Amino acid sequence: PAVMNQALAALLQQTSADIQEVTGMNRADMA
Amino acid sequence: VVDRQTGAVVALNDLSVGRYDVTVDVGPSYTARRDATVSVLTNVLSSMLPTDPMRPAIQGIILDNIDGEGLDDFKEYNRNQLLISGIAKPRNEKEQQIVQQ
Amino acid sequence: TKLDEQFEKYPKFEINKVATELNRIIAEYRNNRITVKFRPGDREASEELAN
Repeated sequence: PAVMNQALAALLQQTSADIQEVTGMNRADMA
Repeated sequence: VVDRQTGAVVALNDLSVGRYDVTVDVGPSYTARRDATVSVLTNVLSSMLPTDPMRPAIQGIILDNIDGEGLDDFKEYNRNQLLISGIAKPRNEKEQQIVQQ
Repeated sequence: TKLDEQFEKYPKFEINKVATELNRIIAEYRNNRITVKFRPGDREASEELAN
């Protein structure tokens, strides 16, 4: 049966985290 | 005895005066004297009970040294209130003969 | 590289992560701007001069 290589899963997780990370005294904390 | 002054055409250093009676210490650095006065008076305050009698005098003295724009009338009113209470010691120009009278 | 008689280039992805703290510092400054202030002295007319 079909398999999922670990590189693809790692890339999925890393890209998902990086999208949220890059795209963002109380007012100054807001983006 | 209430004034300390030096005078000379070219500064005269009297070798017979001797060592002064001051001690070298360290403290916070202030840009102006008003800052030092306000800081020391505020430190004196906030350790006194709200019912203490001299607290209004401390507050008046503190407010006398506050500087800002558009505070002429308020400062004059506070100074008059302090003068009529025998705390300001009129500086012998017009209020020693008008406000005190 | 040549890569079988061509010039395909290496993929060069960019994920900028060093600008967040710089933006935070810039926003911190722009939230509380500072200017020049003149303090009075111990004179009868220094207050009006400073004003």
